[PDB]
Amino acid sequence: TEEMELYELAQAAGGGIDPDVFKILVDLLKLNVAPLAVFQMLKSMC
Amino acid sequence: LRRLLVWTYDPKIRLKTLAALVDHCQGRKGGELASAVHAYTKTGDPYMRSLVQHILSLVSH
Amino acid sequence: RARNMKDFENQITELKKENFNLKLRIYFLEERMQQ
Amino acid sequence: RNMKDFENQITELKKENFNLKLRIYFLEERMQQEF
Amino acid sequence: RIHHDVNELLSLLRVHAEVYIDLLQKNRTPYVTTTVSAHSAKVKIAEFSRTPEDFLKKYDELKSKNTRNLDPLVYLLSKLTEDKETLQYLQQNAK
Amino acid sequence: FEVLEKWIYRGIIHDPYSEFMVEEHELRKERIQEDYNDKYWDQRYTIVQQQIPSFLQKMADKILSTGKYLNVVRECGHDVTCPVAKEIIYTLKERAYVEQIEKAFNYASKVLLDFLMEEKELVAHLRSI
Repeated sequence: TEEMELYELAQAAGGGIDPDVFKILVDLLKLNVAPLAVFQMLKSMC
Repeated sequence: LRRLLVWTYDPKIRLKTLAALVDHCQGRKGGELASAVHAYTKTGDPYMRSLVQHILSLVSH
Repeated sequence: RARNMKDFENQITELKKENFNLKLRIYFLEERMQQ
Repeated sequence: RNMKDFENQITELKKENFNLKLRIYFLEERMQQEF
Repeated sequence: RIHHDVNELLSLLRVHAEVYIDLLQKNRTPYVTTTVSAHSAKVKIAEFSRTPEDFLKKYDELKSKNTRNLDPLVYLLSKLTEDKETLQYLQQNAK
Repeated sequence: FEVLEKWIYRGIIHDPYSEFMVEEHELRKERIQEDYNDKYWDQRYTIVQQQIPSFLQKMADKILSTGKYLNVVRECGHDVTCPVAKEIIYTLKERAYVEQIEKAFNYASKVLLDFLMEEKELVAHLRSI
């Protein structure tokens, strides 16, 4: 994580992920990804 | 507007630009004033460019 | 669901043009620096 | 042949591209060391 | 282009065929900015009312921060509807 | 938009405070003639992705790729220029002034290959290989 928008937002309401995967998902917002596709690809395997 | 403000505000727009700009252009002679006028030509302010062109051309001339 | 039996042609030349290019080139991005 | 061997080979060729992406992943992190 | 660190490594980092097809399913375009969020998705934090003042106050501060990455988190605020299918793995990982 | 105008219709980067979406650096020496690796999009010429508005980002690649065609053959021997020049300014619920970008890009493309295909002619030069 190690960022103000990567770490503080990941534990606001209920929180809880893998930290490296949460940092990768926080970095994926800057990678111009479609919000639904990455979550669908994660949910179709997890 | 309060007293006298509107036709003293018009001067203030003529004057406050110089009170910053000539205070950045202190001491520079010859082409060194022209290199300051480069940095002030690349200014972000678009109206101040035309409003000070009268003096900026008497640097360039 | 049902398969139209023609898109595999385009898929074969697609994977060929990606994989064989990348396979030989990426390894010899070493050679450009190692040689 | 039973219309899954050919597509299994196709999926193997997708796995080849994934292996080339993994080689790219090792290559772009070895770029930082000596060069 | 750079799918090694954030697609290949992110696909490999999952604890669970679609091993290589997950990157094609999550094939992001770097030239886009098309968030599917709306203002209706701001009520997703209201279900987690353990301390709702310090669950509703964070969003204005994250918007007041100068990053534009707060927009795609509409589906990520709801996250998984399964019971702790991402959150509970950290307790196993910490051991 | 006046800085954009100079970059779209001429090969000139005005560069106000470096807050415009395109800027030029002197990376030219890294890969001067050939694109040995890429140079004219993120490196020698670079786009600050967040310094573009929304109604222009939809074709900011074409903005970044318009002016280069006006300022790579200027070094090589033809005055590649756009005599079309349509002033860019805001208007209520309108972006036709950004719709002008396509015409200027295609015109820069037209004069660039109107050099390249017939002076240093690729259709006859390339045959050699």
